[PDB]
Amino acid sequence: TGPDVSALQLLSNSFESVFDSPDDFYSDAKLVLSDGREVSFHRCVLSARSSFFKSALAAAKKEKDAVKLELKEIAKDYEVGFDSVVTVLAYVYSSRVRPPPKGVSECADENCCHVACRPAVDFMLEVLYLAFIFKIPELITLYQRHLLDVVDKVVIEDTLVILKLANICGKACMKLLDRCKEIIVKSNVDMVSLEKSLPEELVKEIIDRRKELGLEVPKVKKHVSNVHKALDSDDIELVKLLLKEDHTNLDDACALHFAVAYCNVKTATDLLKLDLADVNHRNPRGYTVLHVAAMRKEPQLILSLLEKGASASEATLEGRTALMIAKQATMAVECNNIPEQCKHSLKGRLCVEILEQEDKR
Amino acid sequence: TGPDVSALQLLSNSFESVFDSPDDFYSDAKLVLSDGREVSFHRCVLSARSSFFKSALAAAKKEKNNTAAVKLELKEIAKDYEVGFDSVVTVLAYVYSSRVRPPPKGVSECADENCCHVACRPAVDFMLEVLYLAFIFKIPELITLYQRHLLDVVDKVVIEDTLVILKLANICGKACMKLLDRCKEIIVKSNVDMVSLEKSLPEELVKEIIDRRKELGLEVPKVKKHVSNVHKALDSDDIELVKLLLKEDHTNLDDACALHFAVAYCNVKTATDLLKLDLADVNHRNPRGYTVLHVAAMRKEPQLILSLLEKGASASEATLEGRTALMIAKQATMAVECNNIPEQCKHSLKGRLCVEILEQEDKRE
Ligand SMILES: [Cl-]
Ligand SMILES: [Cl-]
Ligand SMILES: [Cl-]
Ligand SMILES: [Cl-]
Ligand SMILES: [Cl-]
Ligand SMILES: [Zn+2]
Ligand SMILES: [Zn+2]
Repeated sequence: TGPDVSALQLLSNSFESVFDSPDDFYSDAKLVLSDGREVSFHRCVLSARSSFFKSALAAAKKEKDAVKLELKEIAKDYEVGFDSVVTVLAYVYSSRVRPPPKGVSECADENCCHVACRPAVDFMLEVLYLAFIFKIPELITLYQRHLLDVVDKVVIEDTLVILKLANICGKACMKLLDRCKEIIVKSNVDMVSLEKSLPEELVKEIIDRRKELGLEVPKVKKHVSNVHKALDSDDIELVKLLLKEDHTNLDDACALHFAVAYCNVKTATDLLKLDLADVNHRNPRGYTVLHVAAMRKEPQLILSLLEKGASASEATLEGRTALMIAKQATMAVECNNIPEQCKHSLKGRLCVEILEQEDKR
Repeated sequence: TGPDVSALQLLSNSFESVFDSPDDFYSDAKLVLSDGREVSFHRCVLSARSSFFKSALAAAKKEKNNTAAVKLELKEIAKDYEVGFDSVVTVLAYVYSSRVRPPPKGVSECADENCCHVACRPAVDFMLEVLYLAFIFKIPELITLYQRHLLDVVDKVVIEDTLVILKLANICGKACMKLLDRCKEIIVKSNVDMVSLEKSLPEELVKEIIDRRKELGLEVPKVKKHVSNVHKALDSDDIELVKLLLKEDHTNLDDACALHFAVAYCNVKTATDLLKLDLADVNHRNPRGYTVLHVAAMRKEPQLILSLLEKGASASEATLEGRTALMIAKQATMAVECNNIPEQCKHSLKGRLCVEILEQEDKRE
């Protein structure tokens, strides 16, 4: 006849119990991440559920090598976390989508619903990349559906990273890739943002589609490009010599935004120590220098900007202030009950505390 | 809100493909049967699904390391009921994919083309083997499933097979209370001889059945003393003692069903000699309602059938349920034993021989 659900759920529960304690059920392989942590797993289960692991295990058994697999070697184009791998392996074992622990897929804004904020998008990106590398089509489709449902609410700067990973996944994520391309074309993303966030192929494709649809594709000023290249090389004296000609201004070139977004901390610091640019100036996307400083999560940049008269009460076109951006850019792990817990870099927490201080000031 | 059926079905399909090709997915253990065949299985799957396998593998890993070096002897951990290979395959398929797999036709099927193979002996034997495997492996879902399978059928099974079903139900402990109680009720309701109970069931089971038969008002006749002497002389294979007991004129082989006893439970040569004495009616019917030819067909020994026919055995007689000796020999033998493929794991061919002898005798009406 058809399917018997009771036996299927019993099988799923037994295999999930196997995954929960793999050492009590004769685990014979280990998957080591790029950080240093490792997860124990069994060769048969993952050789059956995924073709990638079957091929990798058949290749590893040919050298007569307890088998360890470096995740940083097989999947090389995206640094995946630990909880994403745990979720993917839980689905591999029990056919059940295990939810992530609180904090990983959640930001530091208690007002944020954690649906479209950056930590959740990053977790979904990691899980989708893992499902693509492991060649699990159901997980691929499910998480592509998730990102397609949420992408209309995520900010454009994160949609750029979503488009990047969608192109990384090739033809397996056609829907998400085309949707992100359409969203980026319809929006007013700077050419510098596209150049520094996307490979040359994507930039050329988006520019061709923008010029084909008759959209606004303005060229870059040559002298402004010279100032940008001078800033990218950390040559402040070159910026001084370029400004001596008075052909360009740091406000019309958004040199502060560029230095805060992409350049080094010391380069932006030395550029600010000259005082030849409006600190509260905006950009074609509507962000001020403090907003980009919040997006970068560098405490010294925010501090030096506040010591220069940066107004922190100004909002973006979407209604987000610098504190909101800083909270929604950091995950909740870095701001909760003060345990050790990997720690990562407490730079985002420092930025959040700086901006919360400036709030009540 | 609800279980995901597609993901669970894909999981079951993947693990069924694992079971169908264990060596392709790094099998690390081998279950060897009593005959000598091997089934390659993985330790993790059976340690998860079966608590028995987990407890056994935790102790087996104490001693033991090269290439697929873990072996489990089924003849030792079972050691209470000889289990075939197809039933083990079915149980392992349910362990891996959580779905029941029907055995190849012939294991649970008899050689009678008119039989529906619902209650014949091969089907009952396969059900009992799978039930015993589920009991030993500690799987309650399979236990209940096959208990219900046997319970729905037991009312249409011949009582002599109900004896074996009750034996297994007693073996399987309290995990088959319904089956055991129903089988005990069926046995005490019928008029099964005390000798058959003694030779087919343990002492405590026979004592319980006799106690309930006595307390329920049903008659339990006293075992005739001299008949017991004849039965004991036949069981020890002393035809001279049987001759001495018959020389006292106090006994009669027909009144004791000595031919039935010798054909059912004694050796071939003892029954042959007792038949050569020519001191008993060959077509005599026992209290159960069977003739000596029916008992010979149940025993599946061709020499006894030939010696019976050469002595005057009528093959056209039927039992209480309407079965002739040919139909009994058909429904008692597996269908694979009479197939057009003798190299399919050779088995005793005495059943096919008896069936064909009775078919040839039936052709000369
Ligand atoms: Cl809250
Ligand atoms: Cl809000
Ligand atoms: Cl929200
Ligand atoms: Cl962001
Ligand atoms: Cl059997
Ligand atoms: Zn959030
Ligand atoms: Zn049958």
